Amino acid sequence: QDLVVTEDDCGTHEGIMMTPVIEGGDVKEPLRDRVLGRVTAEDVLKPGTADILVPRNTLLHEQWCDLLEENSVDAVKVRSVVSCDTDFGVCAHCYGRDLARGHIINKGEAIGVIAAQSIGEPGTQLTMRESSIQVKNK
Amino acid sequence: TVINRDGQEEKQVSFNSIYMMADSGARGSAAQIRQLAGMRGLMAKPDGSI
Amino acid sequence: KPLVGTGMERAVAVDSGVTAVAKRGGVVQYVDASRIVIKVNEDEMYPGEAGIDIYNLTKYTRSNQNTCINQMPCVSLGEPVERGDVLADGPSTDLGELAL
Amino acid sequence: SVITVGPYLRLHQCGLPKKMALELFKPFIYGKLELRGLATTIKAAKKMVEREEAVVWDILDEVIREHPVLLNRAPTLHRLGIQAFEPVLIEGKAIQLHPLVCAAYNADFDGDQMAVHVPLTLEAQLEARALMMSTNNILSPANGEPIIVPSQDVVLGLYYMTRDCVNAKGEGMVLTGPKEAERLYRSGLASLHARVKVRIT
Amino acid sequence: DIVLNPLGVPSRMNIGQILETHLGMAAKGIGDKINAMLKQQQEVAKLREF
Amino acid sequence: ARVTVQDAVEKIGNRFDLVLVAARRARQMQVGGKDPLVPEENDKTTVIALREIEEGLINNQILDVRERQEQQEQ
Amino acid sequence: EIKELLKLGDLPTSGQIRLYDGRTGEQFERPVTVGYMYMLKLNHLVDDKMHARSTGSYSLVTQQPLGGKAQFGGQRFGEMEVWALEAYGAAYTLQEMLTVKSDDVNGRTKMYKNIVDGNHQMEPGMPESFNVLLKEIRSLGINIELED
Amino acid sequence: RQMLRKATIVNAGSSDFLEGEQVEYSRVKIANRELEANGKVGATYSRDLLGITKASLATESFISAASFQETTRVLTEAAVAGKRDELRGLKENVIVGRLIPAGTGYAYHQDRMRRRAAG
Amino acid sequence: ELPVYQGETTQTLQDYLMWQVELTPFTDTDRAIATSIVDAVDDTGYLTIQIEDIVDSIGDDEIGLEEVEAVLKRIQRFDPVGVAAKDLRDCLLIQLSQFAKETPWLEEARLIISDHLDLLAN
Amino acid sequence: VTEFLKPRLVDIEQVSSTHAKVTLEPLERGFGHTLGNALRRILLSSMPGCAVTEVEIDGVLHEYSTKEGVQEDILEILLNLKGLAVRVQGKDEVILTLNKSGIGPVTAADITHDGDVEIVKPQHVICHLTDENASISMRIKVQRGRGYVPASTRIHSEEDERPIGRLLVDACYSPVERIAYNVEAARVEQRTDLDKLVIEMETNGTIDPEEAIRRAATILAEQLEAFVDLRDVEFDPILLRPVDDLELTVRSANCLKAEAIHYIGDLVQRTEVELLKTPNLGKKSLTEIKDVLASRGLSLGMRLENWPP
Amino acid sequence: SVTEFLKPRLVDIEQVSSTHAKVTLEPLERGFGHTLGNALRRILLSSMPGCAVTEVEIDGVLHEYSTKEGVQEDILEILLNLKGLAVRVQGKDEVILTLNKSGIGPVTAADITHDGDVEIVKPQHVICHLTDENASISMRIKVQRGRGYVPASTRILVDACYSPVERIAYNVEAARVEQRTDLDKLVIEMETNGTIDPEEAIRRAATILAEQLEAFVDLRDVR
Repeated sequence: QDLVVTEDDCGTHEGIMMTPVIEGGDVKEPLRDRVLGRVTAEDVLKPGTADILVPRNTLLHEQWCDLLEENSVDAVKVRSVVSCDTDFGVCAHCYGRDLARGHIINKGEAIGVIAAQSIGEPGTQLTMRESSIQVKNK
Repeated sequence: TVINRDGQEEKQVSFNSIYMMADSGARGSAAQIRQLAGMRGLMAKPDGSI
Repeated sequence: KPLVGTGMERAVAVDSGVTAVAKRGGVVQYVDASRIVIKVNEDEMYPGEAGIDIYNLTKYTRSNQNTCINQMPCVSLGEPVERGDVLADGPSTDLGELAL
Repeated sequence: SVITVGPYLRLHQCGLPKKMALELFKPFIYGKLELRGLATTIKAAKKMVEREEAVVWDILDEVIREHPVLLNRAPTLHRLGIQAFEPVLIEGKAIQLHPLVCAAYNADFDGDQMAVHVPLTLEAQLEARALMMSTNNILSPANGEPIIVPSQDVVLGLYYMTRDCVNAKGEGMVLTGPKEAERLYRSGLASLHARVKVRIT
Repeated sequence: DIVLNPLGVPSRMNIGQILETHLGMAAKGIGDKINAMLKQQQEVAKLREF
Repeated sequence: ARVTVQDAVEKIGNRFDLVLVAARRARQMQVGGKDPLVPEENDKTTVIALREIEEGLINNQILDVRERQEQQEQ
Repeated sequence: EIKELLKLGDLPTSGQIRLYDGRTGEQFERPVTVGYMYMLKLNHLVDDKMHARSTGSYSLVTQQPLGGKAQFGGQRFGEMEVWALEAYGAAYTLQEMLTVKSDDVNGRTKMYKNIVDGNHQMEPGMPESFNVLLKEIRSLGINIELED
Repeated sequence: RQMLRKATIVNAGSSDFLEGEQVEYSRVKIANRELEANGKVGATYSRDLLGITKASLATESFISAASFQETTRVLTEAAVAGKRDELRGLKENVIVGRLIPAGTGYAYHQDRMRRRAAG
Repeated sequence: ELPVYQGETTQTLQDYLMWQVELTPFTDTDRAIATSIVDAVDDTGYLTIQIEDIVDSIGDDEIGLEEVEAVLKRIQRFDPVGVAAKDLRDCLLIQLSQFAKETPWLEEARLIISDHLDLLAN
Repeated sequence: VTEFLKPRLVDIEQVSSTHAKVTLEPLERGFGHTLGNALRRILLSSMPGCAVTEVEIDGVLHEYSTKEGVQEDILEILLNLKGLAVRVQGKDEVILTLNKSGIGPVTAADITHDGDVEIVKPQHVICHLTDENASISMRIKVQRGRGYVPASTRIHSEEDERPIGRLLVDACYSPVERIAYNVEAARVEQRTDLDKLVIEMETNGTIDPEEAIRRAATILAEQLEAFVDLRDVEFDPILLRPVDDLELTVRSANCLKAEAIHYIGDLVQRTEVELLKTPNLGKKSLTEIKDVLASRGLSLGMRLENWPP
Repeated sequence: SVTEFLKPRLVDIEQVSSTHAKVTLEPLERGFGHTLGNALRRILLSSMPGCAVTEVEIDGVLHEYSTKEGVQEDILEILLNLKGLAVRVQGKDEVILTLNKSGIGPVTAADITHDGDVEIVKPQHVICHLTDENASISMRIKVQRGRGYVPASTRILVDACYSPVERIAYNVEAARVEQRTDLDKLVIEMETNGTIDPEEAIRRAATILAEQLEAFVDLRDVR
């Protein structure tokens, strides 16, 4: 409950890698929603060397997402709030929006409530609970 | 569902009410329909066994 | 009364005790919205008795659930009632069958 | 109060009974009576309210017109639990709810009740109008996908409306676009018809 | 006199209520036939046979 | 009726400070002394203030200038 | 047997029949089943569930209203409702909900006076329950005071 | 992040061996001591994971702690500590009844802070 | 089922007379007078002391005797009209002035009450 | 607009006293369905009918009670009288007495005869008697109304109160009670192909079929007069007496005449601080004005919206 | 008192354009808005006098399928544009039109020869497409009278839409007069393809609906 947005700029270029998870049999989640409401790292790399697509201070409005879906990118670093902070509150760009609004998050919104409420909202999960390797495609 | 036609080669999607409710996604599912027409299945768990 | 039931409605309405069942009764002589009298046959009553049975119907008595209870006679005049038959219908009862 | 469903309401509106909208908005009615000169004192306003005069209902309809009210279900485990709407003077003893917002409230109207609160200050009204309206919470905060998605009836209706069996009445003909609504009511053509060419802009 | 939701029966498996409804319709058809035979003043034999 | 608050939000861009700006203007309109710049349509002071702010006229800067001018004139 | 009884009662075998709209007078395609059913009335009418109050009597401790219907009292505003309001940023709404509605006997009176006069102004004051808690804690060997 | 606090340090670096200082502080100290006077006062630390409930026990504002766990104990802990809360937690303000430092109240709190030194 | 059994704060014809004071518009000085006046009201309904007594108890020689009268002339048309009467007779005067002048013998009754109650006493 | 031939009503059929099989006439393609639908919803929603409105018995006191000597309850008597059919003449609000003694079931045939009162189905029973000395006497007031009116939405008709021993019953005012229609081909083939719908209808036996049809077509013809020519393209304060009677002692009247003071209310919408800005009046004059308006002006406190002439 | 009903007094119109119109009626009796709305919708859409093209005879194959011959427009699109053509005849039942425009620009509606009774409300309507350099064809079309709508299957190529109204809809809302609510209020939206004033269309539909019932009443209960 003690989380309040008090800083506008993060100040660091650190982050965490974001790649689509695969279980071998099928892909569980593509790289379209894990980076949807995310701000890219200091620099994104294309399949062709000496090329950049977006700078470090641009939010993805699903247009650059559709663009990346055409370029078939796989290695994209995403700035997070656990790796980057200002010793107080949460920086804006380092959190994205991912809410009922289309703009960026504004200073003062209670992140600490929407988070830890969206986690406990699904309170209807459940109660009280080989040798060879085949391939699917080429 | 076969309907009258000169070629009678329709093989079109049926218009059953429960089937439409299931396919459209309004209410129900295949697991709920199979307990109404076919067999419900195992459906037994008095304890940690079957 | 329900157009489709199970048959146990009669037994439920009888064993509920909310209605007015008939005991050692014969020919009925007079009925009313609250009072009924029945003249028992000669071969049924014991000697030393007039041979009449009175029944007072419950009329608009407050219940424990803030509701109403009422009884009405099912016979009109000059009708014989055997032992074990119903005489009046209480709340949510129709002709001895439970009608909720 | 007991919550019910209403198909004629709007996404940003709610139906409140006239008896309940009179006890809650009592200070507002007193203020309006003292302003319009219909009640010379507070005692006169109270006596007019207790007697339920004819002008009292008109004044209540004038006052409750643009005053938001926040309604919420008792079991709430997310942010979409509390949302504000605009009152609508409807008879009866049941608060009417919008059908699309039910998914946010997780209600089926099988007997559940509803809680209602009336803001007083201007800032509370601004916070309810700019941050607590259903027209602002269309998407889910936990996902971002639209949570205002229709219910079972609307989906089934839209699914059955766009179909075609084999060659039902009104098949193979060419026509305009929005003009196709005339043939439906006039029985000139069925809503289910394949191979139909229409002008679409 | 009463209108319900047809979306309930698929998920909430209550075919029993629909069977009860069909049986009540049959019983009301029979009752309407008996009432017609009583209002049209037929003999006691026809009513007894029916 | 400002059914949806989107124009004034775009004009402010904070979503939180818009409530604070429209609060004092609506309070001034309710207490008196100020006339609505936009033509009223039988609405309340809050709706009129919000619709005037959505028109790009009233914001957090114009009100301060007006208050300073009123203080200097008196 | 149901089908046989339907056939005997001059009724369709399936149970469906054509119906007409009471507003447009048009035949309904896909005929719907018709029939009678045994309905029950429950004891959950709105004659007693409906409640409404703007002001009334308060309790002697912390000056808070009641919860029942007789002697009109407010409902339970649990933590799950205010936690939702924290996610909206409505600081003034929560303040007027927790200060000038239950506690702050002078605050709610000033609120009532301003609503009657049309000023629509509030004050935070001080919750009576906080003072009750302070008085209950000071009864033990704990010293708490308000410095400035 | 809410559970990645309460780290421990190994070096003194002009600071006592507290073994549990808050990561925030464990950085701010450095940010105030390294570039200002001497960087050699920098002390390496290891971010240790703490239980989601145990982290709650690290709440310094006892007023916003009694409502989360056993009251009496915490109360006594504060008493023997003789500490102050200064009303730095949202729940705290709520118990007091003023505007929360979040949302529409954020700006308000900001002004309050502007009234600390300047006024 | 805690400390207070239930606990309820009854209103009463003192708190109800205080309620009205707030709603009504007086100045900061008129408000005090009125507070003082309603303190003097008893269960029966009569200002207990006196007119000039309130003026002498307010300790300020400035405030006129009519000042209190002015306030006291408006407090006694509050809820039950005729509250805070002055010696079981001004009640009638206040209560009568209230309803309309279309009543049949208002003149006569006013004249009776004004100076002719001693005679009615017998 | 080529021909548009009207439907001349002919061949009215009356099978029984309740059911009817009135046919309509020869009409244009498409008019039959819409005409049947427009005539069905009007004949059922808006139709005058004479139904039992009030019953008053001497012996009984309230509904939830019983009378010694009868079989059915008093509440059932009202439920049986609620479905009585009667056609009243030109005059309205007819009241008739009903008295009977014996052991036979009291029917509708043993009702005191009146000139304007007619009964169509006297073969229904109202109550039952089980004692020779039992006698019943009551009165019934019957009125005419457009449609169903409950007792809780009529109970307000009385100006203040109703004498003990007077109970109200629900009113139906819908004597039709069953109406349907069906369309088929037309009898005459020489002319351009047409249709012919028949309005089948079972009433309660109060109003004639042809009268209801004509009256059910005259309501839909007069209501369509607004769609034939589209055109079109008080609250005051009680206190309004003048400044007189306020007993202006010396200078109050002069100050009111010099300041252009209005009748009453303009002095009430003023502040005591701004009153001192007026010409010299004095604290004594201010207190006198306050004491005077303490009975009529109410402490000179009010915020009015506007002032009409 | 039992034969008197309520009449709509708020008959204000709030049309936007010359074709689109929305007429609102606040005061109405309960259970009467739907009846009148459906009656008007069924009368004005299935029985209404008007003019429309019934058949076309263009030079080429008698079948509907034909080539472009430099027009570059499909033969199905040419027949569709002739369906939505507002033609009005003054005092004749059937009439013929013939025109052959040189292939230099877009074929507008003003290319039809002006007759004594043939009138067009919009001469800028699109009829054909621009040819390549020299392609030109003769129209040789004809129009007749009729009511309602007639498809191509029942009667004869281009569908004859005699109904002038393009779209019609009605909605019912709740309203109160002084005390009682739920009284239905009707709002009728309508769009007509010119040549007829929307309000005049409603007036003519109401007069047609009323003139078919004056004989069934025979001056009974009239005031």
